[PDB]
Amino acid sequence: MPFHPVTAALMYRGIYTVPNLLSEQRPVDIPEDELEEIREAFKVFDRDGNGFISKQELGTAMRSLGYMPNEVELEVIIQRLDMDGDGQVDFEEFVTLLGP
Ligand SMILES: [Ca+2]
Ligand SMILES: [Ca+2]
Repeated sequence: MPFHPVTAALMYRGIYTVPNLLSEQRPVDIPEDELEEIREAFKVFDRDGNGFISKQELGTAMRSLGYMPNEVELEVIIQRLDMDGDGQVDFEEFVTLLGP
């Protein structure tokens, strides 16, 4: 058997090589090529690079898009992502809300 993950569970003998090309054929799913964009974005704004983004740091991210938040606003925006309550936002928390 090939080390290749997932090959074909069906197909007894009398069959070309097509499994389900009459239903969907080509699969629909954005390649991780888009995921790497998630990091480089908010991750670079992390001046400490500790892997977490604080309020003062996140305040530099929003302004970049064209939304400059005040010292009073960047506080309520960070609590929207920070569900665990660590003062900073973790990759995962932001990676899920970035997708379906
Ligand atoms: Ca930081
Ligand atoms: Ca958090």
